[PDB]
Parts: sequence; structure tokens; C-alpha cells
Amino acid sequence: MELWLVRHGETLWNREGRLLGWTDLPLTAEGEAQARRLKGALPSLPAFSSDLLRARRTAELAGFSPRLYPELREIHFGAMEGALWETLDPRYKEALLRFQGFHPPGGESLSAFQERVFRFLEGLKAPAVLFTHGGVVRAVLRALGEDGLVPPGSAVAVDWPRRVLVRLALD
Repeated sequence: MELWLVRHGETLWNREGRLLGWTDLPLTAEGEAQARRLKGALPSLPAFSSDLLRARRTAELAGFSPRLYPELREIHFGAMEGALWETLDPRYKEALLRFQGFHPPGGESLSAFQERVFRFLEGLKAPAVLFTHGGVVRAVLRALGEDGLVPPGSAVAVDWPRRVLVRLALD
């Protein structure tokens, strides 16, 4: 089933390299610019969005009026929220890089994150545009056997749960 996953525009922590999860940061000026560039580049399909500010605002600037679902939220980093990637302990960096076995204190385990995301995708009844987060797009891409990193404000269309159709990056 055709689904378009959109990574929200940049926030300050994306520039600073800090783990951004449920911290409700706003888009930067550049992030809003990136969101506007998406308007007209995405198909006219029903839309869904994470309820976090940066995602909702991206959907709005991209010309959509999405139905909100917390299930589309980025992973909850708990006590690691805001931690600099640079300073992340080796076993944590690798855990995140290999995308396997991770459960920060006060947060969500990667397993719970995946279950939440995939259960949501399974429930979709028709093609749609999903405004969501980097970690969500990465979970989906990795499950499809591909590199899960995409630029902020970019999108990826997939035939769920089979393959990636296209990666759309705008400048």
C-alpha cells in the first residue's frame, strides 16, 4: 500500500546533534522553509501526523490538515532526551546505529517503538501521507531492508510492507 512518510523540518536539536524524542521543539525558520517546499511535491491523499508540534506544523505548511495520532511519535528517549550524539556512550551509539536492543531509562524500548509504529501502519486502510519523525522513517526503511536515514523535510514513498518506491529530497 502506497504510503508517503515525511520527516519533519529541522529544529535546533537537529542542528545541534541532540537526541530529539518527545521534547516538543518548534521548527526553526529553515525548518518552516523546508515544510513549505513540500507543498505541491506531495500527493493529494488523506493525511495523518504525529501530534508533536514540529510534525503538525510541517503538515500545515505542506498544505495538509492531518488527523493526529501519538502512535506516529518519534521514539521516547526518556532520560537520554537531549543528549549529544557525540557524547553518547559506545554501547548506546552502536545500539542506535544497529537499531537493535535499546531501552533508555524512563523511555521506550526500540521493540515497543517498532510495535507501535508497525501496528499503526498495518491499520491504514488506504494510501496516505504520514507526517512523522526521523526515527519512524528509519524504522520503516530498515524494516524494508534499507538505510533509514533521510534529510529533515524530505519524504519517502513506500509500498508497505514490501518496498521503497522513491526518496524525495528538495533543496
